[PDB]
Amino acid sequence: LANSVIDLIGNTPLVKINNIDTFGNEIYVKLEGSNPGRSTKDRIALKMIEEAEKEGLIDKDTVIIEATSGNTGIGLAMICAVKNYKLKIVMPDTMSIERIQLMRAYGTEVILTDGSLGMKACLEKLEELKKNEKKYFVPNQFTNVNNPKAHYETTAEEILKDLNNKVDVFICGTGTGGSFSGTAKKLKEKLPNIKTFPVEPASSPLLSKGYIGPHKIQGMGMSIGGIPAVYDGSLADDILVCEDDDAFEMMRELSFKEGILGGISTGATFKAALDYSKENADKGLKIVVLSTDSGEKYLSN
Amino acid sequence: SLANSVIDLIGNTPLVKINNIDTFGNEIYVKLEGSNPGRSTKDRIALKMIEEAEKEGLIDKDTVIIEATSGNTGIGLAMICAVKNYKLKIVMPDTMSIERIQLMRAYGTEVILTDGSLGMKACLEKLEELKKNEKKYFVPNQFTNVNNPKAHYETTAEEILKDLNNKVDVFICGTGTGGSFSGTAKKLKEKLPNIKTFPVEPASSPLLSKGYIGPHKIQGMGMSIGGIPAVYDGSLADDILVCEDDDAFEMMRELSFKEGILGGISTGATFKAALDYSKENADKGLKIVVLSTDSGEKYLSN
Ligand SMILES: Cc1ncc(COP(=O)(O)O)c(CN[C@@H](CSC[C@H](N)C(=O)O)C(=O)O)c1O
Ligand SMILES: *N[C@@H](CSC[C@H](N)C(=O)O)C(=O)O
Ligand SMILES: [Ca+2]
Ligand SMILES: [Ca+2]
Ligand SMILES: [Ca+2]
Ligand SMILES: [Ca+2]
Ligand SMILES: [Ca+2]
Ligand SMILES: [Ca+2]
Ligand SMILES: [Ca+2]
Ligand SMILES: [Ca+2]
Ligand SMILES: [Ca+2]
Ligand SMILES: [Ca+2]
Ligand SMILES: [Ca+2]
Ligand SMILES: [Ca+2]
Repeated sequence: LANSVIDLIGNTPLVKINNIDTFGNEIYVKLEGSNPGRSTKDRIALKMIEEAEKEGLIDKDTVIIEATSGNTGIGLAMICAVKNYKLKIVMPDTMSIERIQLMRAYGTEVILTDGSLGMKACLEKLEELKKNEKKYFVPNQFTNVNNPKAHYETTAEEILKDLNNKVDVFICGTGTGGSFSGTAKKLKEKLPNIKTFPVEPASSPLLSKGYIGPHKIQGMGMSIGGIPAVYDGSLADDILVCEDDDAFEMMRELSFKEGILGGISTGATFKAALDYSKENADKGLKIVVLSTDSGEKYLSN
Repeated sequence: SLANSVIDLIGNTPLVKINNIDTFGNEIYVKLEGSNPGRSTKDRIALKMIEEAEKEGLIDKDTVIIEATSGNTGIGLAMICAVKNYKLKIVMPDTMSIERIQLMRAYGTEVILTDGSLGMKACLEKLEELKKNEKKYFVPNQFTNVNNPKAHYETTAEEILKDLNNKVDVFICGTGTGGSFSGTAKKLKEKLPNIKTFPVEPASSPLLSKGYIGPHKIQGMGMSIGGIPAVYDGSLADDILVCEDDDAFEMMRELSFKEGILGGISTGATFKAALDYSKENADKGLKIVVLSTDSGEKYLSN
């Protein structure tokens, strides 16, 4: 028995790739779309809220407010439904309408900004929204240690346990950098020889080239006006990238060939991993790819 | 949770207690079949129908799988056929949530549509035409295949028994084929002879309770093949429960608002029928299990 959907967060499956040629290495996909809120962000939503509760920062009528590209808003929305907290989310208009559908299904209010101004514009609008709230809590996934700490405590430990401490490579898409950084931190503490790589959009190559641009790999990319504090670049063994169309194409390869329905970033992260496997062919590596969310919310895309 | 393929994620779904919505002094647990990798309970029947036909020698590498579905059986078949590399053709009514066609095509399915006004009967009739154009095929036929109710008899029911440590007073399940109701209820009544088991049908298509059909919006539920499906076993029904379209939508919304459970329209219908039952039997401490057939994401566009 689960006492609520909160008890279903985490413990997500790790699935082997069987039909796609992975070049003499084994690739496993950790399916964070299996979380009740359908993304890895259920983990950080829960930890940011639960630690804030313990620190006395959240009363029953505290309005939670967060800037998000969608999934952190959804995770927060589901958790706030269970906890009976009021949530307001600021997000860009460029993101999939299904993200909005999902947040509103849980009773969350959504405020929209111009997506051509990036997540920076979301954060600016959030400052305006604070002025009208008597009592609020901003989790701030861009700075909150409990974003990467969630992954350090659960996501990484699950990877280690399911693969019996035999993991050679971990590859993960980045937006805040929290899932990459928290998970890689724990993996590296337990497995000193593991290689860990972040992925970013080829069209928004901030970490690899020093500049941003518009891209279509929803959830990935860094658009707050700098590298987020929760991204730990020292963990990156190299920066991997993926083009927009290649990410969409790989999303369909995974669903057609493996029955894995992941999001656009899953396509991006998996393409990057498969390219890595190919460059490192026939080594017998155990490679883990984080799939951040499920593909159902991208059918309109 | 290391899996060899997504097929290994089918089943072992969670039972969640209802905490925030008033349940009138009985305990209601929802079995979340939306946790399946294909997002519905139909993954269980897709797997068993395919695996049994494989063992029978009815599916070779080049056998085309052909099925009539309202969506979820097609999605479950599509996901499994993607892993197994079988060619799948699905016939569905054009009146269902348009996420269904997209989901199915994402897995490689060929989707053929029939006039929704004609119901599933039109889908089944269209299969006759598809069969003439194929050298090798297998039709799972969820409406007649005993491996539909047997999948639930074998897995769904056992998980309910295990998770509640054989303490189950009432089981309430929505119907379309009637397979999830009938297979689960059969097992439960074998192990617990005092358990009450109830199917739910749409109030505006009350075939079982009033002997006629009509239009309804509770996608996946209702019986529109031109009679009661062979896999429905009405001898298991302690009563027939119903739900109106508006109440099903209202309760779908209340579940997501108050419990963070995003179930489909039929989950709203089944849960509403369960709440009505629990109110009629208020404060008896009954342990009531409601099967949530699918998750709600595919309905949120309308
Ligand atoms: C979302 C949803 N809820 C309930 C059901 C009913 O489950 P059982 O079939 O009774 O185990 C379904 C099943 N959907 C089937 C079609 S059932 C027949 C049609 N409703 C009809 O004759 O009109 C499917 O996915 O094909 C379901 O999907
Ligand atoms: N996936 C996150 C957002 S990460 C940062 C964003 N991609 C950016 O452009 O800065 C979420 O909010 O769900
Ligand atoms: Ca306080
Ligand atoms: Ca609310
Ligand atoms: Ca160490
Ligand atoms: Ca190193
Ligand atoms: Ca390209
Ligand atoms: Ca199994
Ligand atoms: Ca009471
Ligand atoms: Ca045999
Ligand atoms: Ca195929
Ligand atoms: Ca095909
Ligand atoms: Ca009514
Ligand atoms: Ca809608």
